[PDB]
Amino acid sequence: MIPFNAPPVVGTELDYMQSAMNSGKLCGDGGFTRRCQQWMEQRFGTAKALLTPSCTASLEMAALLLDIQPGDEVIMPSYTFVSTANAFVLRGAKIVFVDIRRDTMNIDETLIEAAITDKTRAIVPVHYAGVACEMDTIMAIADKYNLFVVEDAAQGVMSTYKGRALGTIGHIGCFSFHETKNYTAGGEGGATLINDRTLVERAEIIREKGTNRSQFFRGLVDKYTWRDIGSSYLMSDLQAAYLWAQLEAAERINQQRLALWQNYYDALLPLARAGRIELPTVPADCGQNAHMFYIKLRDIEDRSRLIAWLKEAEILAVFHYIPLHSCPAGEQFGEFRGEDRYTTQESERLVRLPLFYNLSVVNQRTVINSLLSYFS
Ligand SMILES: [Cl-]
Ligand SMILES: [Cl-]
Ligand SMILES: [Cl-]
Repeated sequence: MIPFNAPPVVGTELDYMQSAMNSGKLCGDGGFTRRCQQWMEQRFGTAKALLTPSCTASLEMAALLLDIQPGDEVIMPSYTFVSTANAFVLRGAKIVFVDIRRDTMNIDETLIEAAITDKTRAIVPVHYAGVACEMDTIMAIADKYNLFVVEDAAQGVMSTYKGRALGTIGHIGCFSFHETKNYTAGGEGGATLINDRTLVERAEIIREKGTNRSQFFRGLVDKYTWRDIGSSYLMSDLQAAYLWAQLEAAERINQQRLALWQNYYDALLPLARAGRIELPTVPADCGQNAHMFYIKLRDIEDRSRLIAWLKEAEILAVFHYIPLHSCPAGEQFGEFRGEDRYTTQESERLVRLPLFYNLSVVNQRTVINSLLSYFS
């Protein structure tokens, strides 16, 4: 049985976790947390990297960091994971959905400005499949209207846009280390990346349960106190040690996934040039991370038939997002501005193929040959 995903395994995780257990300090903000956060700061360039329990928690932390208030409007795609919306609705935001581009399934940057109102406070681009949104256009829009930009870079660890690491471009960026993403912190995890230097101090306060604890450890105050509403956005140092093993192998993993990605593209390009399917687009300025390999079929019937075909060959391929805006909570918490030209239509024909670090070359060729048989 060929699964859709298997978590990355590097072969050093156990050793690093054992080392963490030898230190006797497994709670958050430990030695391996510092190592991972320093690595992201050094290699990606953010002002502060902060490990969290999940990308969901990182997104919630960003909404709280931005002091989102009831009635504030947050612009985001409808074609994204539910947590992108929840994080802001939890702070009372109304969600303003904007259609996606057909070529990359990312929010259409040429549609964001038309959705801005005097209540708009932030824009949340989602880098679908590790392919960056058109960030220069989005930052220019946000600066013209004095909006925060929050990157949902859950799928974009090691991705770049014009040489810049995804997650370091907006004011705040969020990573996911769930076992289905490129790197995993032992099953679950996330990171908030603070790129606006004026937000670092507040980020440290809300992450530390609303206290100026980090400021006390720095020696700037005699004692710390409860000074704001906060939460606990901490990863265990056990999970940070698992993550470190993976981050130490960051390029190894990235290069393996990219090579696998390119075998899919080579094999399926003829079916695309014949117009039977559509393959992913990777715009010139975008350095992808092979988070997924998706294809688009004619419609949901074509998609369903291919998935059930692959299932009968014991290959697990899956579709992705259902548009948030036409879900019951989406109609309650948000509105879709402008026409839904591509969000529903394109979501209904997209299928994702098995892709993961340890996917064998033999299993991959089995997937390819089953696909070719279906279209033959
Ligand atoms: Cl601003
Ligand atoms: Cl097509
Ligand atoms: Cl085969």
